[PDB]
Amino acid sequence: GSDLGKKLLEAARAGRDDEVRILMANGADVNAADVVGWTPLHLAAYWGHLEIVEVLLKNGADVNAYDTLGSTPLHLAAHFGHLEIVEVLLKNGADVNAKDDNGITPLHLAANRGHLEIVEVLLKYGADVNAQDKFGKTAFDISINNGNEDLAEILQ
Amino acid sequence: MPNFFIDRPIFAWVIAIIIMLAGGLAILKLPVAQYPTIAPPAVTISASYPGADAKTVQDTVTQVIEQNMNGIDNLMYMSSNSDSTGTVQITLTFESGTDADIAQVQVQNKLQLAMPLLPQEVQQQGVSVEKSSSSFLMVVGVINTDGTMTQEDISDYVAANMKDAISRTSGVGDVQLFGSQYAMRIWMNPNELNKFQLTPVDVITAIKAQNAQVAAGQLGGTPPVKGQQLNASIIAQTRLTSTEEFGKILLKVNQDGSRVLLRDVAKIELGGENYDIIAEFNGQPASGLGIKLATGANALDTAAAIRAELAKMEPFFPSGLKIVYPYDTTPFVKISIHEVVKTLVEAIILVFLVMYLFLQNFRATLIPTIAVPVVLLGTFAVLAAFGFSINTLTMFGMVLAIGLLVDDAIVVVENVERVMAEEGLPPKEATRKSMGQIQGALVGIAMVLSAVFVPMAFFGGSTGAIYRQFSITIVSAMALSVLVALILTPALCATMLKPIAKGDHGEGKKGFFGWFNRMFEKSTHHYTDSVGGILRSTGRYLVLYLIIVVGMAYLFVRLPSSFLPDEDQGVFMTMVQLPAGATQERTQKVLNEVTHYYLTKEKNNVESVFAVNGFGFAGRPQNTGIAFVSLKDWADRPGEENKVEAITMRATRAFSQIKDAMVFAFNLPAIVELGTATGFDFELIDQAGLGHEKLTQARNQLLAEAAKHPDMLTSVRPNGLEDTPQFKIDIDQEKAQALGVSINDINTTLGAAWGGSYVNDFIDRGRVKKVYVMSEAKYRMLPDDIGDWYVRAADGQMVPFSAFSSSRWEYGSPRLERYNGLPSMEILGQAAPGKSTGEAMELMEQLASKLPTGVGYDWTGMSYQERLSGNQAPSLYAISLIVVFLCLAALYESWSIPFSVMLVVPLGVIGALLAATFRGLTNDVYFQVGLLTTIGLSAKNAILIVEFAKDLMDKEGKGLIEATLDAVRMRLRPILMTSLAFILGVMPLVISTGAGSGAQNAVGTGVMGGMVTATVLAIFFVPVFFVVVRRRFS
Amino acid sequence: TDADIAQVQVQNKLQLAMPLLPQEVQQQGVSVEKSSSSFLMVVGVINTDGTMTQEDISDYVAANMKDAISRTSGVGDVQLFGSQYAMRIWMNPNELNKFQLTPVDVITAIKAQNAQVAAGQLGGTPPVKGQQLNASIIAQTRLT
Amino acid sequence: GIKLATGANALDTAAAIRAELAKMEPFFPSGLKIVYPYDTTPFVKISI
Amino acid sequence: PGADAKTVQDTVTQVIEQNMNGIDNLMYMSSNSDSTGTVQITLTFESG
Amino acid sequence: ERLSGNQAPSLYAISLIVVFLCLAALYESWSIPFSVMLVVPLGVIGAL
Ligand SMILES: CCCCCCCCCCCCCCCCCCCC(=O)O[C@H](COC(=O)CCCCCCCCCCCCCC)COP(=O)(O)OCCN
Ligand SMILES: CCCCCCCCCCCCO[C@@H]1O[C@H](CO)[C@@H](O[C@H]2O[C@H](CO)[C@@H](O)[C@H](O)[C@H]2O)[C@H](O)[C@H]1O
Ligand SMILES: CCCCCCCCCCCCO[C@H]1O[C@H](CO)[C@@H](O[C@H]2O[C@H](CO)[C@@H](O)[C@H](O)[C@H]2O)[C@H](O)[C@H]1O
Ligand SMILES: CN(C)c1ccc(O)c2c1C[C@H]1C[C@H]3[C@H](N(C)C)C(O)=C(C(N)=O)C(=O)[C@@]3(O)C(O)=C1C2=O
Ligand SMILES: CCCCCCCCCCCCCCCC(=O)OC[C@H](O)COP(=O)(O)OCCN
Ligand SMILES: CCCCCCCCCC(=O)OC[C@H](CO)OC(=O)CCCCCCCCC
Ligand SMILES: CCCCCCCCCCCCCC
Ligand SMILES: CCCCCCCCCC[N+](C)(C)[O-]
Ligand SMILES: CCCCCCCCCCCC
Ligand SMILES: CCCCCCCCCC
Ligand SMILES: CCCCCCCCCC
Ligand SMILES: CCCCCCCC
Ligand SMILES: CCCCCC
Ligand SMILES: CCCCCC
Ligand SMILES: [Cl-]
Ligand code: NA
Repeated sequence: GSDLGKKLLEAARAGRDDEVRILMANGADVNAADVVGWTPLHLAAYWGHLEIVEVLLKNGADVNAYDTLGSTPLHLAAHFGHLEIVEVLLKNGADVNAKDDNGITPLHLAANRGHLEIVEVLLKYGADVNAQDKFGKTAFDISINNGNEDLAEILQ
Repeated sequence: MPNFFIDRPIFAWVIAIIIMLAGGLAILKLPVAQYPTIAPPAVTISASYPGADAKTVQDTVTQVIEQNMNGIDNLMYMSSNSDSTGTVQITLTFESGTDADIAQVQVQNKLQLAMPLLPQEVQQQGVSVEKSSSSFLMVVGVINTDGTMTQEDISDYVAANMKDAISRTSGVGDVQLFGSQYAMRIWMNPNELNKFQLTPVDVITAIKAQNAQVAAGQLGGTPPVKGQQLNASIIAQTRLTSTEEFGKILLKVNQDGSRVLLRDVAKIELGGENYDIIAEFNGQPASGLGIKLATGANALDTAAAIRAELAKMEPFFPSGLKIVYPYDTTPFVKISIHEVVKTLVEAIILVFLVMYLFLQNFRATLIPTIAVPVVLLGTFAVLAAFGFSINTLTMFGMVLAIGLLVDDAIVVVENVERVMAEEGLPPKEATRKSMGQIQGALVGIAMVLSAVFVPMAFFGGSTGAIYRQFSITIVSAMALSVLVALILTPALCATMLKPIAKGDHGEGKKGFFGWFNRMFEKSTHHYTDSVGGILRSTGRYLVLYLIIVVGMAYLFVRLPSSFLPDEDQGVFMTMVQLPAGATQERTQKVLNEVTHYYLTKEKNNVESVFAVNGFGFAGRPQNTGIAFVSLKDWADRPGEENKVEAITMRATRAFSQIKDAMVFAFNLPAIVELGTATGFDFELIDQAGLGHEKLTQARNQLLAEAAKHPDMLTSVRPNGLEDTPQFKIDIDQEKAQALGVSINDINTTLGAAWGGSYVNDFIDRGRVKKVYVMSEAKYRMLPDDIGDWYVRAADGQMVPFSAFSSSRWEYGSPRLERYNGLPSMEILGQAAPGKSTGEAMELMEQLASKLPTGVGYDWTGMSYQERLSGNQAPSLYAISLIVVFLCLAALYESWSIPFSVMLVVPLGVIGALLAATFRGLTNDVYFQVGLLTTIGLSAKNAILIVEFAKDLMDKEGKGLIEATLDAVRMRLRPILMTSLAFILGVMPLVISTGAGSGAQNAVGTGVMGGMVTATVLAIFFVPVFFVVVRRRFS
Repeated sequence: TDADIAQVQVQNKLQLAMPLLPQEVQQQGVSVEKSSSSFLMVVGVINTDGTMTQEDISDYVAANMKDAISRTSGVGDVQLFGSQYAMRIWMNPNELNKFQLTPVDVITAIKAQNAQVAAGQLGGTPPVKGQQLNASIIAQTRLT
Repeated sequence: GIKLATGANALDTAAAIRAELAKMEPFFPSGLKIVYPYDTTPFVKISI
Repeated sequence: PGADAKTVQDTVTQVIEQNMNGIDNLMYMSSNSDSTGTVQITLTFESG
Repeated sequence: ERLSGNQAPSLYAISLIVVFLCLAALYESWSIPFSVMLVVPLGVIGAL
C-alpha cells in the first residue's frame, strides 16, 4: 500500500472524478486494496460512480479483483442496482459467473434485490441460470421465495 | 441626607460598621469556583448494549427512548449518538432558568415507562440519567511504578478503597472512575467447547444456576406450632466469590464419569468490564478519579479536603501505587484571588499617594482609605444576597469597578478641600456647601450608570449568564459607592479634615510640595487659556470629533471578536486521529511516539503525559486517542517560548510529519460550552425518511458548495464519523431448521463469543461485580474464526457456523446522529477572517435551501443561543440610551443639555480600540465590560463639569464661556487625580505575563488606553460639547 | 398544588405497581400526564389532491408530526385521531390447521426472524498482537 | 387533539405549536395540508 | 426477598449509599439491612 | 442539642453588638451605649 493508493481508494469511494484524473496522471496504484481486499474499482462499483469505473478500467484496473470473501466489483454493482456499471464491467471482461466463498453469483444478488434490467444483462452475457450457492439455491429459487412474479417469469 | 450625616457622624460610622460585618461574614461564607454555571441545563440519558452496532443501538434503544420523551417542560432541543461501541447518549437541553432537578426527574420518569420496551440486555446494564457538565475541579491519577498492577487492577483498587471516601469528602459533588471495578471474565475456547459438545449457551445456563442467591425460609417461622422454642433463618445457595469457584462450575458429566468444569473450556480471571480504553501516565498503567465541585461548595476547601483524605489512604496502598495530580484548577483560582486582592490593595495605596501628592495632608488620605474597603466589603454582602460566588468573572468585575469606587471617594474629599481653600469656610460648613454642589449629581450618576449596566444582565443564553455576573457585581459596587458618598464620606470630611485659610493653595510652601503647587497652579492657567482658545474656534473640533467617531467605527469592525482569553493553565491536549478501521495497537504506537516527544523535546516543560488510547470527543472507536499533557510549575517555565501557546505550536509542527495519523496539540478553552470565536453549529436533518445514505450524499453536496466560498466559510467539516467496512453474516433459516439448530442458540453463540454477554453478578470481597462471558481474543479476530464456533443441534450433533451462514463485506455507520427525533448530521465551521458569524450562518442557510427534497436543517448549541441573544441587543442598547437621556434630562431640567454629556462616549472607546488593536488583542467580554466602565467614568467627569457650569449660569448669572471656564478649572484636579491613580492601578495587569495574564491583559489594556484618551480628550471636548449644545438650543 | 411534584409523587407510587401489572400492559406503555380534560385545539390534516387515504394521513401525522408536538413545552397530552401503521399479520385458521401450526408458532417465528442481533466485532477489544482488521459484525436486522 | 399542560399559558403554547407545524409543512407530500377546525385561543386573543 | 442482612447490605444498601453523594443540604444518612431482605436508607436534610 | 449549644455564644455576641450599634445611632453617642450595655451582667446573673 502506497500514499497515492490510499488517496485513490478515498477518491474512488467519494466519487471525486477530478481528483481520480490527477491521481491516474501521477500513477496512483489501481490495484491498491484496503484490509478487506476492496480495490478502487470495488469502491466505485459499490457507491455507483460510473465515470471513475470507466477511468480505472482504462488505467488497467483488475475487472475480476476479489475481496477476502471472494466478491468482485460485478457482485457489488449487480447487488446495488447500478445497471450502467454492470454493462461497462461486462464489456471490459468481468466474469459473469464469478462465485464468492458462499457460491453466490451476480445473478443471485440481482435476483434477491429484484433488479430486472440487471438480470437480463447478466443472462445476455451468458450468466449460468442453473448456478447453485452453498445451500443449493438458484436465482429462480430466490425469485419464488421473494414472491417476485416478473423475475420468476424471466428466469424460465 | 449628607447634611443629616454631617451632624450625625456616629450614625454614619454605625452604617459603615454594619456594612463591614455583613461583608466580613459574606467573605467567609461565599462559595469559591473558577467559573459559575453558564450553559443552560442539559440532561444526558446514557445506555450500553454489549457487542451492539450503531444501527442495532439506534433501532432498539435510541428511537424508543426518543419517542417517549414527551410531556417534559421547557425542552429547547434533543440530540443523540448511537455508535458501534454499543453505546447511546441522548442529550436534552432545557431553557435557561429551568430547575435542573425537575428537568432530570421529568426525563428519568418518562424513561422509566419506556424501559419495558428496551432489549433485556439493555435493561440489565441500566440507563443512566445525569445532570450534564464538563468542568472538573481536578483529576486524581492513580499509577503503578513497580510493574505489578495493570490498569484493570488499579481501577478495581480505586473503586474498592478510594472512590466512595472521595464521594463522601466535604464539597465533592460527583466522582467518575477512569475505568471499571473488576468483572469475572470467562474467556471461552471454542476448540474445548466443541470437544465436549458444549456451546456458550451451556456456559451461561450453568453460571446462572451455580452463581445465584436462592431464597429459603425460617425454622419455627410464623404461623408456628404452639410450643416452638427456636426461630432461625435458613441460608440456601448464595453468590460465588472467587475465580476458583467459577473454575469448578459443572458443565457436563461424561459417559465414563469424568467431570467437565468451566476451567476446562475457558480462562477465568478478574479483569475490566471493557477493554476499549488503554490509559498510561508516562508509559505506566493508570486509572484515576474525575472530581466535580458540589453546588455552593468552596473549591479551595474541597481540594484541600480531597488531598487530606488521599493522605489517609497512603498507608494502605499496595507497593508501587502512587497518587498524581495531572489536572487541578485550585492553584490557578488561588493565584486569581491573590492577584485581585493585590490589585485592590495597590489601588488603595496609589489613591493614598495621589491624594497626598495633591492635597498634602494625611487626614485627607485616610478618608478614601476607609470608604473604598467599606464599599468593597458591602459589595460581597450583596453578591452573597444574590447567591453569587467569588469566581473569575465576579472578581474581575470588582477590578473593572475600581475606577468608579476610587472617583466617588476622591470627588467628595477634593471638592471639600477646594471650597475651604477658595472661600475659607471651616470643615463642617465647607462639607455642607461642597455636598450641596455634588449631591444631586451623585444621585444622577447612580441612575445613569444603572441605565448603562442593568440592561447588560438581561441578555439570554450562555453569554447572558456571563454578562449577568459583571452587571450585578458592578451595579452593586457602584450603588454602595454612592450611598457611602452621601452618608459616610461627608461625615468623615466634616470631622477629620483640618481648615485651609482662604487663598492658601500651598504656593508659599518650600521644597517639592511648594514647587508642585506652583507648577500645577501655573499648569491650570495654561489649561484654562487652551480651553479659552478652543472655545473661540469650536468648528474644527466638531470636525476632529467626527474623525474620532469614524476612526472608532473603523477600528471596531477590524477588531476580531472572541469570548474569554486562552490561559496558561499548566495543561493542554494532543488529539491522535488515525484512518478509519485502524486498530488499538496502531493508535498505541502513535501515542508512544507523541509521549516520547514530550518527555524528550519538552523535558524542561512537561511533567507528565496522560495517554488515553481509544477515546475521542466525537466517538471513541479503536482509531482515536488523546494525550493530556501536564506542565511543570509556572516558576520553572520562564519566557513566552516555554508557555502553553509556544509548546502547542512546536508540538503541532513536529507531529505534522507523522504519516497516516492526524496529530495536533491545542490549549484548553476558558469555558468549554461557549465554543470557538465566530464558530457555528449546523444540523442537517432527514425530514422525509430518506435514510442514512441519501442524507450522507446531501451532507457531501452541502460540504462541496461550502468549500467554494472560502471568502465567507472556513473549516466546514462534519462532527461525526464516516461509514466503514462491516461484516454482514446471513443465517440461513431453512438450513438451521433442516439440521435442528435453534436461532436463539446461533444468535447467543455468535453474540456471547464475538460481542460478550453480561450473565449475572458475583460478590468480590464484599462488593457486587459483573460476570462477563466472551471468546478469548485469538478465536474472534478474523472471518475464518467464524467457522471454528459450533452449535449443538436437537439430535446432539455439533454443527459449525459455516454450515448454516453466508457472509459479505458492506459499508455502514459506526455512529448514527439524531436531532429532535429525526436522523441528522452535525456540521461545524466558522466565519472567514473579517466576516461575522451572522454572515457565515446566512450563507449556510442559502446553500442548505439548494439540497435535495426532504433534507431540512436547524441551528444548535452556540448558534441557537446567538440567534436568540443577537435579537435582544438592539432593544437593550436602545433602553440604555433612552433611560440615560431621561435621567440627565431630570438632573439638568433640560431636553438639550443631556447631549453635552452623552457625546463623551467615543472619547474613551477610541483609546480602548487603539490599545487593543496595537497589542494584538480581541473584542472579548473583559474588553466590552471595560468600555462600559470607561464610558461610565468619562460620563461622570462630564456630568459634574456640566452641573458646575449650569449652576454658575443659573445661580451666579455668569456667561456660558465664563461658567464653562470656571467649571473645567475646578474639575481639572479631581479628574487628573482619579485618572493618575486608576491608570497606575491597571498598569500591572497590562504588563502581567504570569498565570491568568490573558484575563489581566484583556481587563487592563482596553481600560488603560481608554482612560488615557478619555482623560486627555474630555477635559478639552466636554467644554466644547456644552458650549455647542447651549448655543444651538437658545 | 405544584403539578410537577404531583406527577412525581403519583409516578413514584406507580413504579411500585408497574412490575405487578401484566407484561402486555407494560409493553403498551403506562403514561402519567398533567393536563386539562378539555382540548386546547384540534390540528386537522387532509390531502386536497386525494392522493392519500384516512389511514395514510394518520400514519404520516403519527410518524412525522405527533412526536415533535408532544415534546413542545405546555403540551400536556396529544391524541392522534387515527392510528400509526403497524405490520399487521392477519392469520387464517384454515391454513394454520392445514399445516398443523398455531398463533404460538407464528409469534415464535416473528420473534426469531424479525430480530436485531448484537453480534460483536472482528478484531474487537481486547485484541491479539498484530491485529489489522477491526469491523462490526452485522447479523439479523429488523424486517422493513 | 392537543390538551394544555397544567398551569401552562394557552396562547404561548398555541404559538409554539404553530411554529413547530411551520417547520414540518415544507417537507409534506403533495396535497397534504393543515386545517384549523377547533381552536379555543383565537377567542382569547380577539376578545382581549 | 429471602436474602440475609450481609447479602442485602453488599448488593443493595452500599450500591444505593455510594450514589447518595452531591445532594444539597444533606446533614446525615442512616440505614439498616435485615434478615428478611429489607433495606431502609433515611436521608435527613438541614432545617428549611 | 450539640448545634444549639455550639452557636449560642456567637448569638449572644452579635445580639450585644447590634443593640450597642442601634443605641450609638439613635443617641448619636458612644458614651450612652457603653453606659447602658454595662447593665447586661446585672440582668444575666439574676437569670442564672
Ligand atoms: C422611577 C419611577 C417609579 C415611581 C417612583 C415615584 C417617586 C419618584 C421620586 C420622587 C422624588 C421627588 C422629590 C420630592 C421632594 C420634595 C421637597 C420639596 C422641597 C425642596 O426644595 O426639596 C428639597 C430637596 O431638594 C433639593 O434641594 C435637591 C436639589 C435639586 C434637585 C436635584 C435633582 C436630583 C437628582 C435627579 C436624578 C434623576 C432621577 C431620575 C428618576 C427638600 O427641602 P425641604 O422641604 O426639606 O426644606 C424645608 C422647607 N420648609
Ligand atoms: C494623538 C492625540 C491627538 C488628540 C487630539 C488633539 C486635541 C487635544 C489637544 C488640544 C490642545 C489645545 O490647544 C489650543 O488650541 C487652540 C486652537 O483652537 C489654540 O487657540 C488659538 O487659535 C484660536 C482660534 O484662532 C485663537 O482664538 C486663540 O487666540 C489661539 O491661541 C490654543 O492657544 C491652544 O492652546
Ligand atoms: C481534563 C480537562 C478537560 C478539558 C476538555 C477540553 C474540551 C475540548 C474538546 C474539543 C476538542 C476537539 O478539538 C477541537 O476543539 C478545540 C477546543 O479546545 C479547538 O481549539 C480551538 O479553541 C481553543 C480555545 O482554547 C484555541 O486555543 C484554539 O486555537 C482553537 O482552534 C480545536 O481547534 C478543535 O480541533
Ligand atoms: C474518558 N475518560 C475520562 C477516561 C480516561 C481514562 C480512562 O482510563 C478511562 C476513561 C473513561 C472510563 C469510562 C468507563 C465506563 N464506566 C464508568 C465503567 C464504561 O462504562 C466504559 C464503557 N466502554 O462502557 C469504559 O470503558 C470505562 O470502564 C473505562 O474503561 C474508562 C477508562 O478506562
Ligand atoms: C465590632 C463592634 C463595633 C463597635 C465599635 C465601637 C466604637 C469604637 C471602636 C474602637 C476604635 C477606637 C476609638 C473609638 C472611640 C470611641 O468610640 O469612644 C470615644 C468616646 O467614647 C466618645 O464619647 P462621647 O462623649 O459619647 O462622644 C460622642 C460625641 N457626641
Ligand atoms: C452615557 C451613554 C452610554 C450609552 C452606551 C451604553 C450601551 C450599553 C448597552 C448594553 O447594556 O450592552 C452591554 C454590552 C454587552 O455586550 O457591552 C458592550 O459590548 C459595550 C458596548 C459599547 C458600545 C460603544 C458605543 C459607541 C457608539 C455610541
Ligand atoms: C432598567 C433597565 C431594564 C431592562 C429591561 C430589559 C427587558 C427588555 C426585553 C428584551 C427582549 C425584547 C425582544 C424583542
Ligand atoms: C471603627 C469605628 C471608629 C469610630 C471612631 C469615630 C469617632 C468619631 C467622633 C467624632 N466627634 C464626635 C468627636 O467629633
Ligand atoms: C422613547 C421616549 C423618548 C423621550 C423623548 C422625549 C423628548 C421630548 C422633547 C420635547 C421638546 C420640547
Ligand atoms: C435578572 C435580574 C437582574 C436584576 C439586576 C438588578 C441589580 C441591582 C443590584 C443592587
Ligand atoms: C500650546 C498648547 C497648550 C496646551 C497646554 C495644556 C496644559 C494642560 C495641563 C494639564
Ligand atoms: C476561604 C477562602 C476565602 C477567600 C476570600 C477571597 C476574597 C476576595
Ligand atoms: C437630597 C439627597 C437625595 C438622596 C436620595 C437618594
Ligand atoms: C456579657 C458581657 C457584657 C458587658 C458589656 C460591656
Ligand atoms: Cl496631616
Ligand atoms: Na433470537
